[PDB]
Formats: sequence, C-alpha cells, structure tokens
Amino acid sequence: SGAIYVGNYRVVNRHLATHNDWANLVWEDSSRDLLVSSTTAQGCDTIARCDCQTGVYYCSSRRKHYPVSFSKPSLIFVEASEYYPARYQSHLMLAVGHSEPGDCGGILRCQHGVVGIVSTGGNGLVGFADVRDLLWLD
Ligand SMILES: CCS(=O)(=O)N1CCC(C(=O)O)CC1
Ligand SMILES: CCS(=O)(=O)N1CCC(C(=O)O)CC1
Ligand SMILES: [Zn+2]
Repeated sequence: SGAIYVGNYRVVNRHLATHNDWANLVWEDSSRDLLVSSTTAQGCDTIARCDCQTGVYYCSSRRKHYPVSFSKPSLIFVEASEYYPARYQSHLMLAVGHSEPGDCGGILRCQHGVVGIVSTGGNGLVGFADVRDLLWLD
C-alpha cells in the first residue's frame, strides 16, 4: 500500500483506491493503474521533473529501500499474479528487484523527487507507474 501527497493531491494505485478517493476523483487512468484524488490538507512530496533511469524504491515486503536501474515509461504486458490477471499497462517502468502482492504504492524516487509508485511484481522484476509526465500535479 502507499500514496504520493503533493499539493492537494493524493496519488494511489487505481486498484487500491478507496471510496473516498473515488468520491474526490481528480483523474484516473485504468491503462496506467493511477488515480489522483483531492485532499483538504497540503502534501509535502515533490514530483521529479527529469528523465533519471536510476533511483531508490521502498519494498514493504523486505522493509528495505533498494537502488535500481529502470526502463523509460512504456507500454508493457503485465504477467498474471496469484491475485490479479495479466494485462497491458502504459507509462510503466521495469527494474530487476523484489515486488510481491502488498508492495504496490512503494515510492520510487531520485534527487529531483518522486518518480513513480510500485504497480507490478513477479519474476524478479518490479514495475513502477511513472507520474513525472503529470505536470499538473506540482
Ligand atoms: C505482484 C504482482 S500482483 O499483480 O499480484 N500485485 C502487485 C501488488 C498489488 C498491490 O499490492 O496492491 C497487487 C498484487
Ligand atoms: C537517487 C536515490 S534518492 O532519490 O533516494 N537520493 C539520491 C539522490 C540525491 C543525492 O544523493 O544528491 C538525494 C536523493
Ligand atoms: Zn531525477
């Protein structure tokens, strides 16, 4: 689980959004696994405006931060897991790293701030939903 809090926006995995997230929907994209909802309280997170392909992500299933190399955002076919079926996902970044069910909403970040959140795992890979193209967030 986990979210980004920037200005008056909460960014979450679409498949983990709550009834409140949908009651305060700003934007959602089923192809990206993203949803943004409005918050009343100001968030502290800064979104990276960069094309970094290295950073650190938080892995709650190991309670560790891992440094990773990741691919640039692209359309990727996502393998079926124990709990979710297989599907295509846009704006997805892969790295070699640990991600299992529960790890979603872990934040990937670089010097310039938040790059994305964990969205996929399996097969010794972690997939991250990029948020850097969403300039309206900052
Ligand atoms: C590990 C691949 S997955 O498709 O099973 N999946 C990713 C993490 C998600 C979450 O923690 O919400 C749900 C589970
Ligand atoms: C790249 C991983 S990071 O985002 O956790 N971190 C390292 C880059 C910054 C620096 O070392 O100048 C500080 C922030
Ligand atoms: Zn960066």
